[PDB]
Amino acid sequence: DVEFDALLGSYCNTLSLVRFLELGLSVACVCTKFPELAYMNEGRVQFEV
Amino acid sequence: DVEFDALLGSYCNTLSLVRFLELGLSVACVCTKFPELAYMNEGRVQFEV
Repeated sequence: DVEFDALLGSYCNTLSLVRFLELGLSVACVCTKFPELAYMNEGRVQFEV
Repeated sequence: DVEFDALLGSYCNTLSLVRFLELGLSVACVCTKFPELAYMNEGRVQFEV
């Protein structure tokens, strides 16, 4: 009498990653990198209306 | 006078035999053959997510 325990497979998933600009939400944001942002103190925007 | 009897027919039952690959059931399982499963003791599959 012979006996064996069989390991018959496994399946990983691809952890898919989205872009955030490959997405319809990103019309509402104007995302611009300001890479000195820590060194900023206070900023204003002008509006002549 | 003449007198007899007439066996006026006898008809058989045609048996249809299924094949199980020509079904919508086959989409649900993975038919794999493995001649040593009586020699198998336990079977394990581990998964990754």
